[PDB]
Amino acid sequence: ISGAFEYSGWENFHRTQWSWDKKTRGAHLVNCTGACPHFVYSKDGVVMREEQSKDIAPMPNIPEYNPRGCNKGECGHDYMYGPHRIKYPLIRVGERGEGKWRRATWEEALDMIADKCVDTIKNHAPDCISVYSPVPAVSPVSFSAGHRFAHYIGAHAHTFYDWYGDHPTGQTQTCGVQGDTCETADWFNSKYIILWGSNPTQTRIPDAHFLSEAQLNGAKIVSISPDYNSSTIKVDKWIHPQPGTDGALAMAMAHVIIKEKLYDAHSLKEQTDLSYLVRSDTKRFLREADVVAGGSKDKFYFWNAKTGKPVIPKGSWGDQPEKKGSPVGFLGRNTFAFPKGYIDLGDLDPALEGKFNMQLLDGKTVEVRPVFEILKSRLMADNTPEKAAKITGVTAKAITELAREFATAKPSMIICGGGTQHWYYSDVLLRAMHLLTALTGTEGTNGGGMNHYIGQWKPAFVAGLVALAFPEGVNKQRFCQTTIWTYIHAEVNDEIISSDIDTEKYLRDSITTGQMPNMPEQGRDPKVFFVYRGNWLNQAKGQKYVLENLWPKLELIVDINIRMDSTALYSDVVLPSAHWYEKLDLNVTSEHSYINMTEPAIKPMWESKTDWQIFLALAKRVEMAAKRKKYEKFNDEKFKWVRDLSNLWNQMTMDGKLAEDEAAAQYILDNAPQSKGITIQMLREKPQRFKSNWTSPLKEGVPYTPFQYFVVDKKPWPTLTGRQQFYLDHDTFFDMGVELPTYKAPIDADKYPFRFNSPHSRHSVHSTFKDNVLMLRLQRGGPSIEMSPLDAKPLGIKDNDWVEAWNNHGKVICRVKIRNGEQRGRVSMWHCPELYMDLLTGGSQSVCPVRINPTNLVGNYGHLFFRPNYYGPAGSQRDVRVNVKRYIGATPISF
Amino acid sequence: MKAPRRQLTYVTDLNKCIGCQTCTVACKKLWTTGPGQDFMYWRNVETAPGLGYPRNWQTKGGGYKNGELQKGKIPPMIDYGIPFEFDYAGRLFEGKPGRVRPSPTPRSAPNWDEDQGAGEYPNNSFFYLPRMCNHCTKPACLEACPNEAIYKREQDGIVVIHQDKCKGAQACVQSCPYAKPYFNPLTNKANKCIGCFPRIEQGVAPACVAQCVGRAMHVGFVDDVNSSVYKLIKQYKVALPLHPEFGTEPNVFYVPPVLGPRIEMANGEPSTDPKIPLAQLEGLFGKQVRDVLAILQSEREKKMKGLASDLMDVLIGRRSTDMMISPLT
Ligand SMILES: Nc1nc2c(c(=O)[nH]1)N[C@@H](/C(S)=C(/S)[C@H](O)COP(=O)(O)OP(=O)(O)OC[C@H]1O[C@@H](n3cnc4c(=O)[nH]c(N)nc43)[C@H](O)[C@@H]1O)C=N2
Ligand SMILES: Nc1nc2c(c(=O)[nH]1)N[C@H]1C(S)=C(S)[C@@H](COP(=O)(O)OP(=O)(O)OC[C@H]3O[C@@H](n4cnc5c(=O)[nH]c(N)nc54)[C@H](O)[C@@H]3O)O[C@H]1N2
Ligand code: SF4
Ligand code: SF4
Ligand code: SF4
Ligand code: SF4
Ligand code: F3S
Ligand SMILES: O=S([O-])[O-]
Ligand SMILES: O=[Se]([O-])O
Ligand SMILES: [Mo]
Ligand code: NA
Ligand code: NA
Ligand code: NA
Ligand SMILES: [Zn+2]
Repeated sequence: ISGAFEYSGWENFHRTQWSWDKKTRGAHLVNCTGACPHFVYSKDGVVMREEQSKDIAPMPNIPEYNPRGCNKGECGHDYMYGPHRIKYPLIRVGERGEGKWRRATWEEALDMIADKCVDTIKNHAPDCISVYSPVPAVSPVSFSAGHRFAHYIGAHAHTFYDWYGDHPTGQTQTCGVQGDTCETADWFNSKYIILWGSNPTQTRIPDAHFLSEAQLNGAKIVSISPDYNSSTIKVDKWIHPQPGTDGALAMAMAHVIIKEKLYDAHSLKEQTDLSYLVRSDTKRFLREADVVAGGSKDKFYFWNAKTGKPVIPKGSWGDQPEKKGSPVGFLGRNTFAFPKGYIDLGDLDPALEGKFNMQLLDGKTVEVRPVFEILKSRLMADNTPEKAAKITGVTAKAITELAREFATAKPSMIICGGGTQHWYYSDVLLRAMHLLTALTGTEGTNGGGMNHYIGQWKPAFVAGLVALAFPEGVNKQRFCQTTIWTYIHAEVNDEIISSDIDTEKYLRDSITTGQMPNMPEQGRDPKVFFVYRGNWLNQAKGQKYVLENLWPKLELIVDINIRMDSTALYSDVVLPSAHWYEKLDLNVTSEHSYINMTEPAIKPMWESKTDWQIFLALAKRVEMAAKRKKYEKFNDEKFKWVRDLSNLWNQMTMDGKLAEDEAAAQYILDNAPQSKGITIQMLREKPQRFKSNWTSPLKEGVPYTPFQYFVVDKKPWPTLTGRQQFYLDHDTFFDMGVELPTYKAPIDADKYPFRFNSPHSRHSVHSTFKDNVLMLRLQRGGPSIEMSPLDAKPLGIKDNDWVEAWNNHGKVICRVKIRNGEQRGRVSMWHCPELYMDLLTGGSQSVCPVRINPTNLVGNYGHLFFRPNYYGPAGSQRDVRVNVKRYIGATPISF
Repeated sequence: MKAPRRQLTYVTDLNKCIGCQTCTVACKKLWTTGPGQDFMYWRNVETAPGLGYPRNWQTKGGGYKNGELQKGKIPPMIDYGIPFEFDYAGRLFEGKPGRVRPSPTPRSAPNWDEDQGAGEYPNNSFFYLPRMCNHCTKPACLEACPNEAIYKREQDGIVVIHQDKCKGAQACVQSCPYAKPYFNPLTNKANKCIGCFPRIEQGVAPACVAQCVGRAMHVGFVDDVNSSVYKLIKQYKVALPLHPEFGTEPNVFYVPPVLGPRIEMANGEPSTDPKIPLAQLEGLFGKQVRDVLAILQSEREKKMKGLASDLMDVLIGRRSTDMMISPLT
């Protein structure tokens, strides 16, 4: 006898359902910040399902990262077989957006694109061609293909970090870096976490367990959010301010902390600019130039209280190192070149309070005060709990208690996100959050610091990526700043009258002084637009301006995609890209310190090709086109570069070395310190941890936490002052009233009564998975907009009624969800459903303009200069207001 | 009957479930992608309070009353939700105008009232309730089947509807008070959760446990005194079956939520009461809920004072294999 039970044989039906003959490693190459390791299961050449591989190496004493994953991810293969797939190259035959196509061969498709690219260069300028492809960390090889293409032919690239509103503008202002953040495992080390405009139950799904686990291990957590969001059901305290008033909350906490002396004086003195001296007459930093013949305008003073004399602090912009290192993309300047110990306080005792007199070069005498003194005075006057209570609607008692708890628990940390980052004045608000961290001394400590989370912006091996995408150098590459590019070319109306904020003058002056780029040059129109790995039209702010003004300037729009998204639907040529499980690519994120990847489980389906292969194939047809059109080589005076189009393919592939996807992936690993040593084979078997990281040591068994090279190794902060700089004495900052952190009320230029909120949903990754049938079945079959019952009832609106939301920019009609946890006075629409989904007109971007805060255009003040994705205007959208009413063309009954 | 030699047992930590539906998706793409199964969610996750899936299932009837088998209702299809369907081809590829609307007109769906719950701002409250078949020690479904198509596995206590023995009598659908057997109108068979026995047989955790992203699921055999399920159920006694008064004696247990902010008073100040009403939890899990919460709050407070709490360590689950049969596959 078998030793088998009565019904065992029949049960073979179900065991057969869980079987496979091949198992391969997969990843989901979308902007979600998961970078979740996965296995892909195929049987008889068909992908059957995926499942978390759960094989990230644990660290001692803290929860493992495993399993990660999420609801989109476990149905990711739906986009292999679903009704959305691009199978063949498509050329448009009706009007843009109609979905009227004809199938073309690759030859005809790529030749059309090649003909147009050569003509455009020949007849106009190379910079009238552009490629948009965001978030290289998501899929560095695929990102590098279009970028390398553009790099050799002279097309310009775009920015994404700031365009999306995710670049932490205030942190760059404060710390002189592009950005950095702890990996989420470090949350487990904190005793006190403030979730500040962040909804990780829905927007950090694979990492959220660390939060509830921290709480069970004894941590306290605070949620700060206008609506009672999904995250908030598990926190210990919920604070609910008026939208965009968080600045007042934070400054009042600063006030309490300072007035009650709950702060780390030693830290303030060593690591910030709060001791640096300000002239009472010009309200600028006292500088060495003011006092000494031939003195630096980039060196400063503090008052040393143990010697009763002024002293020049070490490490500011004017202090040069030793040996000078190479520029490091995510730093204002390479302050790593300085020696360890360099800005150690030693036995210095910088004053934080008092007035002092000093004698100028010209002999006359000026009163000076330290920044902290000015800050303290202004806070005592303007940012009491009682005043902030009136503004935010948070009680004065609550604000005080939050303040004391934040400053007493150690470590404490702030976790901020879209809710606080996507506002016009988010730069000043993050400066304020960084002021709170600085005051409590927790920057650079495990479980501490100001930690921002948004999208998949950070690729730790960034030099290996720059090697593959921009091999002749970043300084020999055209970049626009996409927020500016959209604003100008879509001829946006921001509704901000010049006499309030002269956006036009700032923008124009920033460009003609070369602080910010403007592409194309000489006022030419953009003519050719490559879009892939981002749904740029669907997600674009000022969308109605874009469709009406920018889109028709474009002679050719090319979308390369796995699926027909809205951008592709509105394009001229659509090319079929291989699914994530039919391609090879790396996949990384800032949330965890490990290198993920995907590999082919089956050959690319239909006539689809991998992104690397597509731009390689294009390169040949462009060679051919260039020969036909007798335009093979041309001068490019901007870079003193004679380009040879007849050798584009060899340029693309480094004379054939990088013609396979895997060589391109390995080329990346080989060319960064964070990854050199790692092979594709290793990664194929198991996720590997990065060898090193950015602004801290990466230590065995310990979660990364940023900025330790400054906080611990006492290297200077890459700022003008060499510290965490809270005083920015540039003209544009005085103009806006933001030389110091302080409260800036939101833009009310939309003269409509509801604030328009557009947060991210658990049910999609941006536009991707919006149209997934299963995801839609776990909702109400289409896009949604949320209203408080207190606003819906007087308007005659019922749950699931159609509703109409509009302002001067546009209009959207969407079914409503009435939710008690929503705050009255605002509506929330889960961002950017696809245009073709269940909407009677428009989309979430129809009611959003593009707006540019002047402080984000400053490009001539130390660490504030333009570098793509380092600094630039944020595409904010949370200041938007709209009106709402019941749509009456269709009022179905319920049952 | 014949009691099983071992009993597969689940513990769901309502302190940790983030309602991401990952488990709902994983189960569907593994076992219910077949004909007639589009409306079936063997594993689902509902907002509490709410209608649940199917709508008002908690008053459908079934289970036992003083030992007497009950015959409840058979939910109509609209209480499950007609699975929405879409014509993407026409709009994206065929030049048809008009939005890709859902058919039918949306009126109901398994997760229709997500995050709505109960109470007026600023005391709105809800949490997530994952559900599955409870592989009951007293399975109502199994007794009700006039064809003896439903059996309880001797080796692991998993309850299974034998698809060849099943003739579509639907007594089981009437009698399960959890509404977890689903009548397949195409095949004329009942379908339900198979406790992932093929994975269990290979020493792999069920998919809704192994793939749980919030790290809220525990599985094991309750006879293993070193399992997290024995620890939560028998030792610390902080995990309760859902609706015990149904009399089926579930083998899926819940750790009730103790995490959560306080009721906000009219002056804006915190009360001592939680936003989640005790009365709501007692409704779900009966009169033990108060004492379980006191234990959970007491142990969490030790961790807050930097003291040791082994119960908290169990819920934390720093290693997955401390929570579950190995999830690796
Ligand atoms: N009011 C409001 N507005 C907002 C926001 C808000 O919060 N409120 N949020 C922002 C933010 S923060 C972001 S990150 C954008 O939504 C990101 O959109 P994105 O186009 O990159 O993702 P998406 O997923 O939509 O597009 C990904 C596209 O790339 C396809 N794809 C995915 N993988 C590949 C691939 O491997 N190769 C190729 N060639 N294509 C691939 C994908 O199908 C989709 O079309 C922006 N607007
Ligand atoms: N499942 C899923 N996860 C995602 C994404 C996705 O598309 N799907 N997108 C990823 C990316 S790229 C983004 S940028 C992030 C965004 O995700 P988050 O960083 O979490 O930010 P939001 O979703 O915009 O809103 C966060 C919360 O803050 C609230 N809040 C809104 N306005 C304000 C305010 O003025 N003040 C305060 N204190 N709170 C406010 C919102 O109502 C909301 O509850 O998520 C990433 N994670
Ligand atoms: S989609 Fe993003 S989050 Fe969801 S599983 Fe794939 S990678 Fe992880
Ligand atoms: S996966 Fe785990 S956490 Fe997400 S819903 Fe299912 S049970 Fe709750
Ligand atoms: S839950 Fe319903 S179906 Fe599963 S065993 Fe108990 S009674 Fe039978
Ligand atoms: S145990 Fe297996 S079958 Fe039962 S619900 Fe969880 S996944 Fe679906
Ligand atoms: S009662 Fe029995 S016959 Fe099938 S429909 Fe239910 S298992
Ligand atoms: O695997 S299924 O989607 O054909
Ligand atoms: O890459 Se982030 O701006 O989503
Ligand atoms: Mo983002
Ligand atoms: Na032309
Ligand atoms: Na689908
Ligand atoms: Na249609
Ligand atoms: Zn499938």
